[PDB]
Amino acid sequence: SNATYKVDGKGTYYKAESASFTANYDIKTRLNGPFRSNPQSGVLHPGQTIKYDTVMKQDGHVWVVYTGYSGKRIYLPVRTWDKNSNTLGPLWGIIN
Ligand SMILES: O=C(O)c1ccccc1O
Ligand SMILES: O=C(O)c1ccccc1O
Ligand SMILES: O=C(O)c1ccccc1O
Repeated sequence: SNATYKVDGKGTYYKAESASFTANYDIKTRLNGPFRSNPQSGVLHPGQTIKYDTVMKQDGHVWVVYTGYSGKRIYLPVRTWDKNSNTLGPLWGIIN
């Protein structure tokens, strides 16, 4: 599975890909990596748009990654992902 991704030492699938994501929900964002157990960076509120540069699959979700003003990397989950089937849930916002 995930032939177009590489894999890191934590088993996270990742790939460089750039677009914009506009949230349709309040979505909690994370520091350090694509795990809901990680520290919370904050939240995207509906209608807020970020420009991402990396896509990851980990911890039951597809995530997109961007850089905050300070240079901290911020991990935003955008839909569910089942590792054993590669099935994806509906997107939590709009990609354009
Ligand atoms: O689904 C994709 O994104 C894809 C990309 C490259 C080659 C085969 C693929 O299915
Ligand atoms: O931001 C949320 O409430 C959330 C909900 C489901 C899964 C991951 C999440 O960050
Ligand atoms: O499945 C993907 O390749 C993908 C990439 C970016 C955002 C959401 C996604 O499902």
